[PDB]
Amino acid sequence: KGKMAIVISTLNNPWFVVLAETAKQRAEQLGYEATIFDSQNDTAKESAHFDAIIAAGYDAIIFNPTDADGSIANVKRAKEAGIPVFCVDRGINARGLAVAQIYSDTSTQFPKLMARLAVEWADQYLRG
Amino acid sequence: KGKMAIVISTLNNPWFVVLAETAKQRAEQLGYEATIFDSQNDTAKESAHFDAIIAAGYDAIIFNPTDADGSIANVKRAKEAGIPVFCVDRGINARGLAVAQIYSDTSTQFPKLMARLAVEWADQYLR
Repeated sequence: KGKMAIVISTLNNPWFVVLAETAKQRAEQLGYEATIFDSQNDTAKESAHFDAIIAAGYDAIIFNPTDADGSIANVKRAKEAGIPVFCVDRGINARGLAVAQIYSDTSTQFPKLMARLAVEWADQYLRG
Repeated sequence: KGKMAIVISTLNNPWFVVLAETAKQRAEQLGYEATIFDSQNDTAKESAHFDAIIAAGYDAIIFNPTDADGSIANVKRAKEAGIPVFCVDRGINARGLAVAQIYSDTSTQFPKLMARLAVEWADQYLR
């Protein structure tokens, strides 16, 4: 129980709509309240969103960043407020391979959690 | 059911031993057969592991890479063979902070599964 903030870089691109909407739905299925914050590819809007999320005292943040400067600053602010952040994105490697990524500074000491998540992801993929 | 390959960069460090053991246990709990391949910090052995995994027809790969550049080529070969890869690792970011990473060649077009996993990570962290 608690509330999770879903911060998405945009909602005019389908990949991000699916990401934001599915994350909200899964949080609600697990017993959380969840709200989507749309940064609209704007640094100031993303920063304003973190202002409200920190003020509201959300329990966790699912964060799709708009860049690699103001966004890491916003993550730092959430950490100082004691709010864990789990970042989600997709990118293209130097050789062209596209990869979808989840990362977080919270769980580096928890190999059991990371192993279970990776296997559960593979399981959901294979069974569908 | 199915069969997953667990490719670990080394079995000479506790974090990686626990990672590999837990991945094998979780795969079995979820109804899969699982096999561990120890790369022993050797890109040649990692590549040879992917050689045998592709030939054996594994259904999924849980991948802890030895290197950043050379190991991405193994993710390509698996994708070329139609085997989905789910990578788990830890790195040091540009600000010098340790970061835990889970990533895949899947969910780059329809990220429903990755979205759910990110929320489950947060939930398990909170509980």
